[PDB]
Amino acid sequence: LPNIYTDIEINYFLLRRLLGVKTDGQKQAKVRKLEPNEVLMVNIGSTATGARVVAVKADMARLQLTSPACTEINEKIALSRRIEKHWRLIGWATIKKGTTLEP
Amino acid sequence: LVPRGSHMTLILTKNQVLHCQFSSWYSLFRKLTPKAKVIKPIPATVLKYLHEDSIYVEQAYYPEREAIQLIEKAIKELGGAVVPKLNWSTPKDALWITTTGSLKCTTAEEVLLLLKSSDFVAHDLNHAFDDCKDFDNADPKDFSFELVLKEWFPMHASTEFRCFVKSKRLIAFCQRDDNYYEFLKENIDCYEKLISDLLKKLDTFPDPDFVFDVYIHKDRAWLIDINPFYPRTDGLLFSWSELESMNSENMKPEIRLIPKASEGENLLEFAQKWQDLTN
Ligand SMILES: Nc1ncnc2c1ncn2[C@@H]1O[C@H](COP(=O)(O)OP(=O)(O)OP(=O)(O)O)[C@@H](O)[C@H]1O
Ligand SMILES: [Mg+2]
Repeated sequence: LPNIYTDIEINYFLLRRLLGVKTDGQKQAKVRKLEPNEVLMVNIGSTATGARVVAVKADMARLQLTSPACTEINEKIALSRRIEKHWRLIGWATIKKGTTLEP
Repeated sequence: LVPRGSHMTLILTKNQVLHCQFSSWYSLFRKLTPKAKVIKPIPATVLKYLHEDSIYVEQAYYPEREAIQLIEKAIKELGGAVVPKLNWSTPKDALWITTTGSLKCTTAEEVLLLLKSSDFVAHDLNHAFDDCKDFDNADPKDFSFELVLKEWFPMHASTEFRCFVKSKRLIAFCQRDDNYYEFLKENIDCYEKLISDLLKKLDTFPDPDFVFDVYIHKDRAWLIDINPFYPRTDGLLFSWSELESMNSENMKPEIRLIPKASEGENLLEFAQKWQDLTN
């Protein structure tokens, strides 16, 4: 069921901490809570767009994309945050609800 | 002392990087470049916001109302649309965050969102002097960051060329876009004249080796930027080993275009193969 969406409701899970091993022997920085009015970088398939976090419940988040994206409900997504001037992967999600551009 | 040639192993110097700043060459070549406004030094509030991690929106630090009004003032003075840049790089790597898929910015937030999500801009901020043997990067002399707002215009990527200069002589030039255009081969001699004549207007430029990016519209070869003559800047259709190997003495530059018949075309072609039997 493919369509063009502006706002998406995701069921997510975050990483305990960022990927990699620090050469020092030190632990990678802990992945912090999803924050409203923070622009993430979502990978909705081949589509890479920003997603303004408007609201969060538990493992639920309401994101409003920067421009319309082509997907379906139950599509697997990768959430990313700008950490240390790098787009670090913070978690994963699935589209549960979406608001179409015009229909 | 041994006289070195003009083909020696290239290195990057503090000065080379400094001369390539928008403010540095813009003062020199204002006449040759399309309308732009430079905010120097960058409002400290904007800079502090750029160093903050994640990208927080107003619609958690955000720049002071003073800077937003200042950026927005410059934008209306540039026709309402602008293309942002820090001292050297535009956020072309972050067009995915944009509503339109372009560097066009109307709102001061549009500018921030781009700069805040670009690794090229992140390079400007932290790695501008990572290759200079001249400077010690531990924390960069009488330097400051600048926010360049260039008046936006519908610019056709087809007539954008990257021009390579070694010892004040035009070494070679190529197309900037990666798509094929048939009309380029037809007008290439005219573009080559236009770009060579522009270089004549760049003799004031401090260094003898630089890469100047151009935009040709009508019978005008507009100067877009001056990038250093170092592998840091993309050689595009040229390898940086090829650029070093080129004769800076030769009167003719090497042109490179993206690659892809009538009875008349055939025998005009067969008229040249007749001149290969002569000289
Ligand atoms: N004023 C403008 N209006 C529209 N598009 C523009 C404008 N200025 C630049 N561009 C677009 O942005 C691209 C990059 O611009 P510019 O050459 O100024 O940036 P740059 O980051 O310094 O280049 P590079 O990183 O390749 O050395 C151009 O190829 C063109 O597509
Ligand atoms: Mg440049």
